[PDB]
Amino acid sequence: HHWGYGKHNGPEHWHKDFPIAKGERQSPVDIDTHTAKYDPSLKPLSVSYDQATSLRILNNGHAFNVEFDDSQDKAVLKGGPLDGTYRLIQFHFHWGSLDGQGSEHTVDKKKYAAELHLVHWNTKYGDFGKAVQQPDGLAVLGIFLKVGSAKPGLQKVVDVLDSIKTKGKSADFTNFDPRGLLPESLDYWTYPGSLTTPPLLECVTWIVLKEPISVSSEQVLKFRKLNFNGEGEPEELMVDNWRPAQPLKNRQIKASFK
Ligand SMILES: Cc1cc(C)[n+](CCc2ccc(S(N)(=O)=O)cc2)c(C)c1
Ligand SMILES: [Zn+2]
Repeated sequence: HHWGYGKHNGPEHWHKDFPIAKGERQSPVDIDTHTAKYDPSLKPLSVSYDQATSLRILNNGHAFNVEFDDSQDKAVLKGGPLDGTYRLIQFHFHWGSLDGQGSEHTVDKKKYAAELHLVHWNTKYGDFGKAVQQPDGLAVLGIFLKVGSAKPGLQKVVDVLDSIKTKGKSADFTNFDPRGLLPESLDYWTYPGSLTTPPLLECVTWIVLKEPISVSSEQVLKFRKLNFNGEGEPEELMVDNWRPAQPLKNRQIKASFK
């Protein structure tokens, strides 16, 4: 049995198979807004998802992935603290069993109901595989979810979860526009970190948006109906698949605004 989010295989156990879990630039982290400093050397962030092409949605037993075709330059993240172009490969979420928790990054210790992660890899490294062998191989755009009014652009994702309840299942999911998941403002905090799940590789430049999106109680409730287990296995609701905030150590979180 591999890593999970339970008492016997959760976050506090990961360091055993993945020692870097105790590394120098692990994620997530708490964002102390008062300590974060405005950085004028940051260029305007550029998110271009106009040509994005989704392919499939998958339940990997830890969350669900909406995968995109990254064989060409379509859906790229540029500017900000990033040098060059990063290509969108997939997006997934982290959520809790209750609205009071679920996000990985926290704001002044405040936990949101969930957190969306749009994953991109640095195109100068050929592909994802090579990218994860570099300190600047990845860029993840994090967006917080709070419970309130529904998010229209997230519904198509919500309605397909029925077809991928258990680990291993996947369903076709073309023509999904990730632009319908972004808040109005692109203000953000940024810092060098890592993947928040094993292998927990420290190759990520995190870009976390200040403004969160609102989703309905009904929508997040469906996220919670998913399973960690595979078909025909005792049911284990897919909830609280988030890693707690890790030590900041020698890092500074910069703000794109004021
Ligand atoms: C080929 C390939 C193999 C793997 C394991 N992955 C997923 C890796 C991964 C793991 C966790 C985060 S997260 N939670 O956003 O830090 C982002 C990417 C991708 C995107 C492509
Ligand atoms: Zn994630």
